[PDB]
Amino acid sequence: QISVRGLAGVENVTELKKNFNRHLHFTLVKDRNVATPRDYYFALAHTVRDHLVGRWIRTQQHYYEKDPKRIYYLSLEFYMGRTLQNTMVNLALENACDEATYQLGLDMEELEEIEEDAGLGNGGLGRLAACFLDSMATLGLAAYGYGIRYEFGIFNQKICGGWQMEEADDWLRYGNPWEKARPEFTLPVHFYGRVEHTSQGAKWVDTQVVLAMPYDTPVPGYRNNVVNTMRLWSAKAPNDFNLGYIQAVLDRNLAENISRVLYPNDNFFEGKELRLKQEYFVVAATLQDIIRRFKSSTNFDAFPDKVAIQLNDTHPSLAIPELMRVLVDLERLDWDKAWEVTVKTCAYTNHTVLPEALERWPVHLLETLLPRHLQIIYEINQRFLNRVAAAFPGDVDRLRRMSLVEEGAVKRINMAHLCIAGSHAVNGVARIHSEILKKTIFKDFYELEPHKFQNKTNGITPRRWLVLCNPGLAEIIAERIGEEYISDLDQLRKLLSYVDDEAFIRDVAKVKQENKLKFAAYLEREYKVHINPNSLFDVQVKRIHEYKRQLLNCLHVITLYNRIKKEPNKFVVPRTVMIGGKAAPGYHMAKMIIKLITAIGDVVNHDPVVGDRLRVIFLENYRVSLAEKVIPAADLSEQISTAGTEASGTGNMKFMLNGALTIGTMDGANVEMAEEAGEENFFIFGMRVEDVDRLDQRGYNAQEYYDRIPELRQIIEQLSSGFFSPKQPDLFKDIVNMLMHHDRFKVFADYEEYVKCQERVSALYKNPREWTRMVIRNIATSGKFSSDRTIAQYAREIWGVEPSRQRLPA
Amino acid sequence: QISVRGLAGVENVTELKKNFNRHLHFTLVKDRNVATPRDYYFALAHTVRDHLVGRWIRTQQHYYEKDPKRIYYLSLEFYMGRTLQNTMVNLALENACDEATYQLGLDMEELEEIEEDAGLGNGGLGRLAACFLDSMATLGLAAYGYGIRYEFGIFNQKICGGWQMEEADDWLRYGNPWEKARPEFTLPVHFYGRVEHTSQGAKWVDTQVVLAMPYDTPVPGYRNNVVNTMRLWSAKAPNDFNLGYIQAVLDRNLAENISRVLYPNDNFFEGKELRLKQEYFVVAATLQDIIRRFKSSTNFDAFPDKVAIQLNDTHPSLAIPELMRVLVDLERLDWDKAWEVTVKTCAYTNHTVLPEALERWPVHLLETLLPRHLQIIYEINQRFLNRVAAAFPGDVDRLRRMSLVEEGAVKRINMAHLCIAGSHAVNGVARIHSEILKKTIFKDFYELEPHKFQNKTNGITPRRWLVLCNPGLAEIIAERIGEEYISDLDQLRKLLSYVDDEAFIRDVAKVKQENKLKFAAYLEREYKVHINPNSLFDVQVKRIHEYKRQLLNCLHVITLYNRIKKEPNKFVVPRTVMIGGKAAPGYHMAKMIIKLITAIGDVVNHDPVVGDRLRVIFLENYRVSLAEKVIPAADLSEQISTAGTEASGTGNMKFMLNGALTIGTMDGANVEMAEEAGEENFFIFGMRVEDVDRLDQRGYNAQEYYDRIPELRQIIEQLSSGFFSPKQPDLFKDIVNMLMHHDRFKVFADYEEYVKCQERVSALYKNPREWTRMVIRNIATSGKFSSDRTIAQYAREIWGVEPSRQRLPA
Ligand SMILES: OC[C@H]1O[C@@H](NC(=S)N/N=C/c2ccc(Cl)cc2)[C@H](O)[C@@H](O)[C@@H]1O
Ligand SMILES: OC[C@H]1O[C@@H](NC(=S)N/N=C/c2ccc(Cl)cc2)[C@H](O)[C@@H](O)[C@@H]1O
Ligand SMILES: OC[C@H]1O[C@@H](NC(=S)N/N=C/c2ccc(Cl)cc2)[C@H](O)[C@@H](O)[C@@H]1O
Ligand SMILES: OC[C@H]1O[C@@H](NC(=S)N/N=C/c2ccc(Cl)cc2)[C@H](O)[C@@H](O)[C@@H]1O
Repeated sequence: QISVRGLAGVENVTELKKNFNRHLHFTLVKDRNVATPRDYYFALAHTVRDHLVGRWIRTQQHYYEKDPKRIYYLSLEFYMGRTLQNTMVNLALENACDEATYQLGLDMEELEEIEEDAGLGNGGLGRLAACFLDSMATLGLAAYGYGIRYEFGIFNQKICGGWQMEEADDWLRYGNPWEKARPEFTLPVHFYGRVEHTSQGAKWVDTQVVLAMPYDTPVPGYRNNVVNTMRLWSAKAPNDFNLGYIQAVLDRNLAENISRVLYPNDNFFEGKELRLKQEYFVVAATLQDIIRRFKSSTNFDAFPDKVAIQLNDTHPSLAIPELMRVLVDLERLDWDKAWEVTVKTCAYTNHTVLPEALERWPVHLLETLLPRHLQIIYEINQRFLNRVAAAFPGDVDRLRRMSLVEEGAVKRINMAHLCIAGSHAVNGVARIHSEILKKTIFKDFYELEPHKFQNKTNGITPRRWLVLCNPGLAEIIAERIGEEYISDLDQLRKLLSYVDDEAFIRDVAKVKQENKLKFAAYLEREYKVHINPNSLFDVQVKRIHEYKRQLLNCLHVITLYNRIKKEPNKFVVPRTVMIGGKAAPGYHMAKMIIKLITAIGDVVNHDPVVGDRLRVIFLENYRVSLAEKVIPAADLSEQISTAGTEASGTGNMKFMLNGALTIGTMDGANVEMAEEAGEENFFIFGMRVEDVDRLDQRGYNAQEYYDRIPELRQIIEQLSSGFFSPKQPDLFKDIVNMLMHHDRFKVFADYEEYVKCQERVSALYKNPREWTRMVIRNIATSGKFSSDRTIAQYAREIWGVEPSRQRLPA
Repeated sequence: QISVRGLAGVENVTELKKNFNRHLHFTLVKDRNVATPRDYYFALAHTVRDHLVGRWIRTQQHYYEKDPKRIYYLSLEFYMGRTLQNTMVNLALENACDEATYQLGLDMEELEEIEEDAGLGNGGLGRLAACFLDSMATLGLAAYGYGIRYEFGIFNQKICGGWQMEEADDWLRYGNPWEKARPEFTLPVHFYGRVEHTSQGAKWVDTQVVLAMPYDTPVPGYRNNVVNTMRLWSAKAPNDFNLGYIQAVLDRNLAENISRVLYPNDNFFEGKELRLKQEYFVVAATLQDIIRRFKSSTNFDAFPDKVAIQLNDTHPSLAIPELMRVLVDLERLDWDKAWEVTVKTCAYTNHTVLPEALERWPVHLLETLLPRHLQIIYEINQRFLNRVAAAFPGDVDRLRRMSLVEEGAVKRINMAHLCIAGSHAVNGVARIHSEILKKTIFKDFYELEPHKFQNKTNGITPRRWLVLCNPGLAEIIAERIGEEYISDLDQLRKLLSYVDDEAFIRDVAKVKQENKLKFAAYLEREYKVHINPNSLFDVQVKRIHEYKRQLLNCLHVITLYNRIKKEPNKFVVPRTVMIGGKAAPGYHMAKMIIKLITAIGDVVNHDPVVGDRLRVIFLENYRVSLAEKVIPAADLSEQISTAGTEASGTGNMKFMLNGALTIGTMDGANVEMAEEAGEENFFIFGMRVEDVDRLDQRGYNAQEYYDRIPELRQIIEQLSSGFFSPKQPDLFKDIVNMLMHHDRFKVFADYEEYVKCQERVSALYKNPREWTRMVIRNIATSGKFSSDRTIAQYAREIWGVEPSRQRLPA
């Protein structure tokens, strides 16, 4: 149908059809008489995956032959989503498969909905890893993603009586066609035990052993015939484990629990032993794999020339002492040489400045679980602090501030300090975030080693986040400027010369309308909820956190409702306000926020005076597959975190690429987005980081705002009195109390400017032509936020490798 | 190479080769450069399994169209062994695959050794189910095997310091190419809860739900294009199970533990809750499947016309009250009609008379786990006992003897009594066993309902147990009488006319010699143990039990050793005595017996005076795959259970078919074997059942034998004094004490006759021509012991269906 989806040749369509029938028969053991839609999906998945194998084998053979420097991206999260469409897009098979299935009497889009998301992540950090893998393959880098194959990913969110309920994400139930188990590359991982000191160095003994079994998943580059590997480890008990008899076999579950479930607590670091085990498990297994591949090329001087390890946050920080352990204890290198190798090999990416999210592991945990690693960490600390003492003589408080060991009630290890000490590069994920790192939380480290600190502004892959999810927009762009922009997003700048083009303006607006209609239909079919597709689609989708200020959005919604109720016969621009996202199961306040949103909806959506002028919908089970649907349908992107709290954001970039305007604070990547598009083409409001700091010095008093803003007072009165919860009058007392007395994120302080700015949004939306022209200016300047740019910067500035857009032979 | 292994056509060999390469590439994601022998096995397995799919789909479609009476064989055990060679044999693909792999530069026999046994059984009962499935497919019956997919089968046995060690049989580690998961046919199974009585009958409520997910495995008939299904259930937690958050997900293991491991305790009934859960799980899931298939044909009068359920022992006895529950509570049939249907549907096979093996479930267990079933069982009992009271008025002790409920310290349900009451047919597994059932343990039931009691003498499949494991013997037989005997084993009688044939005598003896050399080589390669291939191969392989009297064999071995030591320069027929088998992990005495055997070996095998005249080897990890190796190599089969204790035996039949002579008691099927071959061609010894009974009435005094047999006294003195355990003098005190004071199985009573009979064996072996002639007479009369005969008898006499040797179209 559309050009960017590839050719549907006679030979290819015929071959796809026969291989589809072959798989249905030989692979699924079905015939068309009893086959379900799910059987058809799997037949298609097997048909498509066949096209990956040759490229996958020869890419990996190519790396073995050419022996380039290898990039190892270590993460506890890879938020991949669905794989079928992405594979088709990257192999130019989409139209061919669409045709082939059509001729078989099947709707491919229907088959695509059957695939489970690989939800092996929580939000931004996990999704970033996924975009990064796509870009590394597209840029021809010898890159490997290493993580854990969780049996259960991020929970499925159900909403019951307005409350979030969690259920297990049993994503492997029907089997995963995109993985290949590699039980032959199974590796032992050690836990517990004790350290023996001998004549010939330290020895870690009496350990318990858990096996790490790898599963390989392909990562196809965009039409370059490159297929990289994401290798995920699964925990397996050894066969003599616990070996009355029956119990010993049943107890195998204990060892295998390591890879059972993804921790969903993105709000609050929990020092849970199982989480620590997960972190070491991925690190220990991965490093053996790295070293094996390096030896299959004695001399570890060349190790940093052939290996880069990127630590995605501090979660895999144990790579640093583990590498030291292997180099010193097993390979018998001297400390100083091992340390030089380690530092040159490792680099660390920070993803937050919120103190409660920082990993600070109790010493007693590390003492029991990883006794040798604790000793190594102590030695790292001593030698590091001796360097600090020499650079800043007599500065005793600096020494305690910079220590990897935190003294207190329980002694803790600061994993962020460990990462900085043992990495040659430390980066933040947006310019303002990287600056905040140097100025505040890691200031001491920056002063000691300024050369270590870099910025790498986040990006998103334009394959998933434009071509895949918004083919209509991709096509109207390709009609004017060609297809090259898909792997060179800066080319979107050429669209600036079409800002006055009447045909293009009409097409951009039409694509959005089509997307909105498609999404309005989805909501009715799958959730039986009805919306007005002519209203402004006002969306805030992201994990529920106080810092992200879904509550500020709630306050605006209630403001609009109250203004309508006051002047019912006055015209207002119709809005559909959509808020979605999961709360960490133990995050009470975030769970209360979800309940608030639904409670507002219950009042607003059933008020006859309101009509279809205002609708508030909670988007259930927000996940990658839902993002791919809602983002193309959005008109307004809510990016309203308190300045200095959102390290980057990536959702923001997805909305910008897909033709929504942004209302946001000058926080994270919003700053750079406004800079690229021009501040005139952005709806900026609220305190800057400097204003937040000023307010903190003075002391934040929420009562002041309550006293001076009558509309805000009304809302707080309504919440308190039980207007939004008639049968449980005091339901939202926790929310009110927090807002009034202990709001870390200054919701009230940005309220007036927010509401004012929202009025300017409604004003522009009344003028469809000018709304769309500003949209074109956003899309046209979204190029910088391609993860291809981000990865090219990591490659050149951190990893010391050059990207390549060159095809491998097919 | 050999004719019975099929044609190796040019077209087939070429096609097998290309499909092998296709699977290696697309399925295994490897190329020849990095492929391991295991990769090659899997490529071959996938290549062969492709040939099953068409036949499998059309067999099952055929049953749906023709709607024959369906046979459901319910067992907690299916001891399948390896599947690759069996599939090739039944599809006539063996020579073609041999050629195809040869041309690829691979040894197929080497690839075959890589396959794990499906060890989903303990011994005879489990293996019988497997032979039965093969015969039902070969005889064209619409048959389904239903059981549990254990994650861990029978433990792998390691011998360490002479002691049995158990390790987990992780048979699914590399994946199972012979199964197809069917998550679409997943069914709920209920546990716990309580019974509510309403106006409209009883209701079972507040249950916990465990999901049953089926996995289908093909059962190919012998060259008839029939492929039946063995459906095995796996336990899955529902997604809202236990749904702080992390624990709830981890607790899913509790529900899924149901299908985790096979109970190995074949010696002693353990009333463990997990085992009860397993038994109900298979029954509940299976019956829903049966009823679904029956409805997809309101009127349950026709149920017994379209359904037969065979209960393999009492393990699935809960099928009786479960069927009643469904018919009465869910379908709303009256009790009397439901009961008529149930009785006509169910049949029960008994496999033992040993009281400690009989399932007697504590009422308190059933009360908690299955409250509705207990109520149904009580009602069954009341109505049954009313029938007994009417037939035998005033006989009050009969009433308590026949009750399904046993009174005592803890009230128990006798599952065997439940099975007899609710089945239209009850059978033993050999003529003497079935007679013992009518005369002793079920005498009361026989008097009430004599028509219910039948015999179905056990059999073995001549496909696995001749063609597959002994191709050399199969071929020399086919050379004279054709190939028809393979599915009509009675044709082996034609070999009687070759008993004086000099060419045939020479060939039979040559095949045995070749088998012995092959096995002597296997022992050196895989276990580094050396044997004399010219010695008599004296083998006893079977689970270790006191009733099977491995101890009596031990006494003979020591007798031979002592006789050699007394007269060293006297000629004795050389023997390699091989004993193998697993002991249930909690069976102390059986574990002591294994240690005794190894301890004897340690003394005998290192005595220079003995030389190579006597060797004692413990065969480690006896299992189906090992049986296939050792049985063709055997000269003498030890079948020496105390008369009246071995219900049938099937190992005995395997040895008879493969050219070994039998030394045995008149127990189980040995009686019928001797009857078929002629007592002159069998080495029969020891007490008959009647002699055992006489001895019991008098009182068994082992001291009498010790006092009157000097050679026996010497052995007991040696055991006591520490001759076989120099550093632990009292090691075997338990064994001696048992033999002397509490031997239920009268080892001493058969000692003299046993030793005497063994002398006659050695005498015959000195005359190779006469040894072989007697062998021919055994093989020639082994026809009755084909499971084809057994299954045809079940079909006609119990199930009411006619077998068919007719091909389905290819
Ligand atoms: O889904 C059922 C099972 O499939 C298996 N896959 C096998 S046998 N081949 N895959 C080949 C392959 C080819 C191409 C690609 Cl792009 C990925 C895998 C998986 O190893 C196993 O984990 C899974 O449960
Ligand atoms: O850089 C990518 C994105 O990273 C995010 N960080 C996230 S998702 N941390 N999760 C941490 C976490 C901690 C513990 C657990 Cl158990 C789970 C998740 C930033 O908030 C966002 O601004 C940025 O764009
Ligand atoms: O081995 C990896 C996985 O394979 C899967 N098999 C699939 S996708 N097709 N099988 C088709 C098939 C065809 C013929 C026959 Cl005779 C048996 C199965 C199994 O369902 C799964 O349990 C297992 O782990
Ligand atoms: O008829 C086939 C064979 O059946 C055998 N019975 C067996 S293996 N019972 N296992 C029982 C059992 C009980 C509990 C558990 Cl957890 C495991 C096994 C007979 O002993 C044998 O004579 C006969 O030939």
